[PDB]
Amino acid sequence: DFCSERHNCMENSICRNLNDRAVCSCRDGFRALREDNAYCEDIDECAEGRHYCRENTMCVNTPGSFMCICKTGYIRIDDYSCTEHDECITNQHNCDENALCFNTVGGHNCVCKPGYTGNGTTCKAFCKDGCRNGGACIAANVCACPQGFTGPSCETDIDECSDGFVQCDSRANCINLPGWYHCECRDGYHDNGMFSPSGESCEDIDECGTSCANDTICFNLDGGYDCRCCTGHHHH
Amino acid sequence: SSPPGAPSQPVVTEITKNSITLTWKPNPQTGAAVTSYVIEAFSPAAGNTWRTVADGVQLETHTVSGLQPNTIYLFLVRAVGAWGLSEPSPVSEPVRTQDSS
Ligand SMILES: *[C@@H]1O[C@H](CO[C@@H]2O[C@@H](C)[C@@H](O)[C@@H](O)[C@@H]2O)[C@@H](O[C@@H]2O[C@H](CO)[C@@H](O)[C@H](O)[C@H]2NC(C)=O)[C@H](O)[C@H]1NC(C)=O
Ligand SMILES: *[C@@H]1O[C@H](CO)[C@@H](O)[C@H](O)[C@H]1NC(C)=O
Ligand SMILES: [Ca+2]
Ligand SMILES: [Ca+2]
Ligand SMILES: [Ca+2]
Repeated sequence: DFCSERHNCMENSICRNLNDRAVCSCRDGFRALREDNAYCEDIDECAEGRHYCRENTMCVNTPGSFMCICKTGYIRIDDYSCTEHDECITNQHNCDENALCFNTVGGHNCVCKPGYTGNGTTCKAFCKDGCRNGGACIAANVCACPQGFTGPSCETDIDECSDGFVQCDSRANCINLPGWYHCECRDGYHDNGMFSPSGESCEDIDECGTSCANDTICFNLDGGYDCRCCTGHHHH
Repeated sequence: SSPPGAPSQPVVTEITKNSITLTWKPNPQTGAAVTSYVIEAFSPAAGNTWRTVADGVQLETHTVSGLQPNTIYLFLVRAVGAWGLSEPSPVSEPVRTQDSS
C-alpha cells in the first residue's frame, strides 16, 4: 500500500494503491483540474447546453451526479424525462387486453405480452408447436380443439366407439374415423333415411327381392334370408 | 453540441429467475463521442416509471441481476456523451423471468 505511505491524493480523488507507483484518479462525476488527477471538481451536468436532463424536466446539479425534477404539470417517465398526460390509466387502456402500455414523451406505446404477437392495438395468442386439425390458439401454448379431437395440438383423435359416448347400437356398427365416427349398417341391412347419427336409420332389406335356392320358398326376417322347400337353411 | 445517437434495440440473452443479460449495438449514426451507456428497466408490477438499473457501463453487454421471479420486464439503453444523454433505444421485446420450484 504505497498510497498509504505518501503520494497523497486530494479529497476529490481516489488513492489507488499500486506496486510500482501510487497514482491518483478522480471519482465518478468529477473532472480532473491539474495534470495529475490531484484535485478534481464536480462536473456541472446542468451547465448551459448540456442535455443530461431531457424532455420536460428541470436540472439539479449534485456533487458527483445530478437529478431531474418534472415540470409542474408533467408526470414522470424515467429519471430523465416526463410527459404531459398519463396516457394509459388503468381500465381505459388504448392497448389490447393482453398487452402492455408505458408512457412516452408525446403519447404512449403498446406492446403485446410474452406469448402473444401483434402491434399492441391487437394481439393474438402464439402457439410454439402450433394448433392442428382446425384448432385455435386461445392462449400462449394452449390450443382449443374442435369437438372430435384432443391433445396439446389437437393431434389425437377421440375414439367415439370406446369412450362410451355414442352407443351406435341396434342394426349398426361403430366405426371410428379421424375427427368423428360412422354408424354403418350390419350385414343384411340397408339405410332407410338419407342418413342418421346413429343406428336408427338402418333397416332390414327384403333379403330375396329384385337368390335363395332353385326350389325354395323365400321368407323375410329382421336380418335373415331364409330358404326352405332340399335346403332348410337359416341365414343370420 | 449534441448528445450521441440512440443505440440499437437491446437483445435479451441469458434469462434466469433473478437476472437477465442485455446486448445492444451503438448507433450507426452516433454523431458524438460516447462515454458510457445507461440501462433502464420496466416492470408493470412495479409501476409506470423506468428504473435506472445500470450506469457507467463501458461494454455493449451487461447482466441485470437482483430481479424478481416470474415477472415481465422491458429494457432500453441510452448513450452518454459530453453534451448529455441520447434518446432512448427501441424498447426490448418483453421477457418473463423464470419461476422457482
Ligand atoms: C395493428 O394491426 C391491426 C390488424 O392487422 C392485422 O395484423 C397484422 C399483424 C397483419 O397480419 C395484418 O395483415 C392484419 O390484418 C390493424 O387493424 C385493422 O383491424 C381490423 C379489425 O381489428 C381489420 O379488419 C383491418 O383489416 C385491420 N387493418 C389492417 C391494415 O390490418 C391496425 O391498423 C394495426 N395498427 C397499427 C398502428 O398499425
Ligand atoms: C382431450 O380433449 C378432451 C375434450 O375434447 C378432454 O376431455 C381430454 O381430457 C383431453 N385429453 C388430453 C390428453 O388433452
Ligand atoms: Ca454533478
Ligand atoms: Ca374419432
Ligand atoms: Ca330380411
